[PDB]
Amino acid sequence: VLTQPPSVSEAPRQRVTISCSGSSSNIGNNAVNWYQQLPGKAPKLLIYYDDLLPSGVSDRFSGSKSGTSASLAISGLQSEDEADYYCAAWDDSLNGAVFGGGTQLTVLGQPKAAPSVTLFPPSSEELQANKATLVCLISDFYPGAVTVAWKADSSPVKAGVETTTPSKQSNNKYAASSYLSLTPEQWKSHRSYSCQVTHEGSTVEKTVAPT
Amino acid sequence: QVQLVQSGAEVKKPGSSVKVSCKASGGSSYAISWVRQAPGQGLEWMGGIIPIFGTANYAQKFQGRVTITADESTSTAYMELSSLRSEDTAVYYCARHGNYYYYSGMDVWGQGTTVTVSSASTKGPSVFPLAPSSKSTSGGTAALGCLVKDYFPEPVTVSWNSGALTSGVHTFPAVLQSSGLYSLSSVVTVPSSSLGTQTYICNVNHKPSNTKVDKRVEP
Repeated sequence: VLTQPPSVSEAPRQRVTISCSGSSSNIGNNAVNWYQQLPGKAPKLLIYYDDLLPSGVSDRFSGSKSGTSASLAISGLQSEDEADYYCAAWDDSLNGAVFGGGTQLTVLGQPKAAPSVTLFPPSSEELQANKATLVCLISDFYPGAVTVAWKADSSPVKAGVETTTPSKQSNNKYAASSYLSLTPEQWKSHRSYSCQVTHEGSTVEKTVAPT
Repeated sequence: QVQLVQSGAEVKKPGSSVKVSCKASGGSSYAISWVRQAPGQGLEWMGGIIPIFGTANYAQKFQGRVTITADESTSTAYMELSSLRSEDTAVYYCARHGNYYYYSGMDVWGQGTTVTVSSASTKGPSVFPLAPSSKSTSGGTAALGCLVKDYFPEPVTVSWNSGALTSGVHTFPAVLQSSGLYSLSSVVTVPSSSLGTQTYICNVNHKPSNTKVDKRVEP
């Protein structure tokens, strides 16, 4: 019901504004609450009744409300602040609580990093079990978005592909995996298969071939 | 001071029902809400209960399949969701408001309860070696791994040489196949010179099926 920017970029110790746009029946006549969510943990109250600060929340956070929209402000932006941010308010027409879709605060900026790609062919153990899986492992890339395409020969294939979403690593770069499922006979019938990983308009391709 | 502790993760078949508990560890004029979060998604309000008014409120999306109750003897709130569908896969949170209104901020949060809805059945993984060769070797270091295939449900954990080998290890998050089963891989980069002198085994633990596999990974 409520709309926020899906993502927000700024540099350290700068100031960021996250907008929350609603309608008369929610933000217009009801208090706005802000929640911060760190990766893998529960939301935490950041701002309540438009602009009040919970105990233990830094002064760098502030909220304001005008009409049917509200805004969260963070100044002195720090690395700790990278998190999801949700606005929320009661809605008298839905008779319930509504959240915004959330805003990812990418605090700038890590060096760009090209993906490292390792492609494994099917194991003999698996072929002997009458299956074949190509495994393409993609690590250490930033920012966290890649696309993966597979080629049987120099011909595209899209049947049998399963690719994960990217996920953040220990070192703050990202990883993904993609799998190509084949029959032991598709594997032997072609002379090679390729995993091609595109990251920020540039592509790295690895190739494997039956023994 | 007050903590809210929720019951543990659940795995459910479509059409069944789940009941999640939320016990107030101490600290009651407060409204309680239930809020869920589908994987990689945002927050969604399911409803709430206000125990000292004995009144509940359900979002109308869920009305007819949700029940929220509170048991004063144990100050435990409960959320029961029936006719589950795969889109009800989410983390479910309990949270206490700052007063007796749902308008107030939610200042105390449980730890969340993962609920997974799927038609798949518990199955241990098939583990295959990803052997090192010249094609996974660069600059005198070799990449070798384990493929952990077709298991359900999460989680699987992977170690190498029973924990003695940690650096160079990258265990990737699982892919969810259209079959409903998961697969993941784990890889380790090691000196190529060590292949003749050190043995490499991945230790896969799949506790939901009471299964552990130690797979030797050889050239």
